[PDB]
Amino acid sequence: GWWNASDIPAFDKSKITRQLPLIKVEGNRFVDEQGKTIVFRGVNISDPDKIDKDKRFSKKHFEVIRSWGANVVRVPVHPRAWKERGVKGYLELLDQVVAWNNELGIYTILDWHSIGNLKSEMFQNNSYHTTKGETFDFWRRVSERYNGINSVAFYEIFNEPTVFNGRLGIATWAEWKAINEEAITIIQAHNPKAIALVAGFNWAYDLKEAAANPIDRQNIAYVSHPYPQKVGAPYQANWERDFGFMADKYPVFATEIGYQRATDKGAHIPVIDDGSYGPRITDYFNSKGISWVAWVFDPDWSPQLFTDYQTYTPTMQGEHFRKVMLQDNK
Repeated sequence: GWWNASDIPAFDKSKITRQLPLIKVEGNRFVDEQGKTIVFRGVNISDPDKIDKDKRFSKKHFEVIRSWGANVVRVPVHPRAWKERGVKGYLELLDQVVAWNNELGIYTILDWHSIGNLKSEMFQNNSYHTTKGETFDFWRRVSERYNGINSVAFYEIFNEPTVFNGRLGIATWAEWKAINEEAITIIQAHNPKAIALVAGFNWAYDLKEAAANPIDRQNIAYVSHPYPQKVGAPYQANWERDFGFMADKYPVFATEIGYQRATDKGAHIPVIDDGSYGPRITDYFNSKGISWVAWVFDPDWSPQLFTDYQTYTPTMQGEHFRKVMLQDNK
């Protein structure tokens, strides 16, 4: 696969005609280069490999995102699509997403979208399977190719670390910290402005162990994926204990949030909720200045933000997150 690729052309610079403001981390916030705080609220697209097989891979899908008010889009690269298109075929799609977002004024998070315990090579299922060699190779190639484009601002090293109570083996936070430090050294040696987003365990929900022993690099932020059934009621005090307290010292990006009713298409734990989670969590994130990205701007993967590609009509969570982005993004 990745170890057999070559003759990969460089990013075509004529696809881009403007530079967005450079974002950096200062203490617990993201800031632009006048020092103004920016909070990002946007959406995950489905994998570009899926949008292309649906024949919807065109700038007009991303213009609909811009009309919902998003100021960031997260792109979940699944290791299985990266192997099946191959490095050169997948970078053809990824370079077009980066150029479309850039021309629309929207920042990109590149997400290596695997779930499980990368150190022992045990994953939630065979679709997320990858290795440390392939993961570091992916980060080396994208940090080198998008270096210099300020709109590719965030590199989310590995979507959802989890050992599932031991079913996926053993990984301490100390060992996971050393792997993310090495991934961050690779990215910052190619792209000195990159901000890396690092996650903890329990499917990227917990930041308590990270706070006790933080990553030893600069320009980084921490992730949480506080879906509605990760914890029960008093929700805000449980969220604050598990990850929101970290937002007093480092920026926290909740790179997946989302919810739908028990009877909705593909509904599964932990995304099931009656509807009060949406206002409760975006108010909680406004109280703490936490950035977030809703999952997922697709009509098939669950929970859906819209019902079909003919109309892009928002679902129940889609209507709430779109209203909050149009109102609160600055």
